[PDB]
Amino acid sequence: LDPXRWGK
Amino acid sequence: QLFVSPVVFVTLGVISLLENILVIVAIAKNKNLHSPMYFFICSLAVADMLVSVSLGFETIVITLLNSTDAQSFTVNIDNVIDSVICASLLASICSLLSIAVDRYFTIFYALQYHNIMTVKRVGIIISCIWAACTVSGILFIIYSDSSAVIICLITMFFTMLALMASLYVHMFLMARLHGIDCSFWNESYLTGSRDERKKSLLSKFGMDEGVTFMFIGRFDRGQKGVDVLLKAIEILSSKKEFQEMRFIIIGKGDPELEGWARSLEEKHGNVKVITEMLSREFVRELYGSVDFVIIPSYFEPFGLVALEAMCLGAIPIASAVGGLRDIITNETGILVKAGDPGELANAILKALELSRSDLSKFRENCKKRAMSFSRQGANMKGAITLTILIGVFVVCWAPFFLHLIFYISCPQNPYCVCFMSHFNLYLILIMCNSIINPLIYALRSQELRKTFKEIICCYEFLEVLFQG
Ligand SMILES: [Ca+2]
Repeated sequence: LDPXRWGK
Repeated sequence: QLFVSPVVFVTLGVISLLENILVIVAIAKNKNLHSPMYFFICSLAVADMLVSVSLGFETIVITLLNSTDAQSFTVNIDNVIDSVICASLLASICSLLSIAVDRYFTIFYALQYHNIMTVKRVGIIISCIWAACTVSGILFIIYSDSSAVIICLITMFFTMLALMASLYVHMFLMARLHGIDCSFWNESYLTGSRDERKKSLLSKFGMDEGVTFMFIGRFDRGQKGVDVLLKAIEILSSKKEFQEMRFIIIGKGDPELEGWARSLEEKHGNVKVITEMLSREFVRELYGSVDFVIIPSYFEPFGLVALEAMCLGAIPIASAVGGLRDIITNETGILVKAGDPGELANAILKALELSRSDLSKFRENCKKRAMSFSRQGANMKGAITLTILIGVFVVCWAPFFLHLIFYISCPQNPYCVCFMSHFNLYLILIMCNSIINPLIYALRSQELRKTFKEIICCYEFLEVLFQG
């Protein structure tokens, strides 16, 4: 569960 | 990872919330905005708020499980939020491209495009766009780990970039190569009636009164097409209808081509040749005196040469090539195959028979058609509005999409990660797209600004009866 997607 | 306060996400999501409902309420409540373009703007406003609301909802959610502390509920609510964002982003692009398709057809085929795009038709297209976007958005988030999905999203950004680059060189760089100058090409610079100027013009060259066809350009072989017109005159010269025609050929260039032209000037009598380049003011008077202008170009990217003639009632006889094909319609001129002297000469015969009626309505169609291509007209201003909207979209999403490129091309590179570590900055920039866009509609639409003022007065009354 991250803000937006592909942030990691 | 650069940290941004979750209040910033919730705040901007609220500002984007109230802004975009105002946009949707205004277009819905104003019958003066019930056009296909504003309907596509309405769908862009919906995709705008759904992105900002989901991002603000996501930060509110994430903060909640930072206090409770199931893993299956996270993945479910994450895939749902991200799918709404992905679907709205795809709809954000489809709506922008739909405005572009709207602008292209409202400029070149205005009367036609208005007939197919009924109030029904916009409904099915907008619904079909959101149906395919919601389906693709769910499929994209499911395979958010596939290199095909990330490349697909990247490719759609590069197309919007290439489209913004195309519109910028057209409406700004070359705004001046195809733009009609209405301050100069005006009927108000003429005096008297048309036959008054035409009779005075034909008398200046010592010629009898007849249907006047005029050519102006360069004397070359395989470009402007003066060789086609000279062959067309030779064809018509043997016919009995040639005596009712008058030809004014103006141009300098190929010395053997003007020697051709000057030879027919000496052979007939109803042909006048001017081998010098006349001033643009004389060309303006000739456009308001002659009956038809012949533009037999082999290659004509811009129909500006036609627009200037149709401004002064001159009916163009041009080749269906490049800009002439897009400018001239059946109601505003005659088109012919390029390089065909026989097909050309038949158009002068058609224009001769056409001149036996009252051409005043024909000339008014030409003036009205060329008028709609002015930079100050509602058509050009819409394309400038579309260019502003796409430029805002490209600038706001560019950092996120460069981050996506780095994600698959250099995720281990020690300064792709430096750019990738500022992901939160690119997120709030995405939400700024849904905040700037309503401001863009306001300063670009005079009618939408009026409905906005009617709501702040009703909102000033939405508190009087509320508290009393
Ligand atoms: Ca997420």
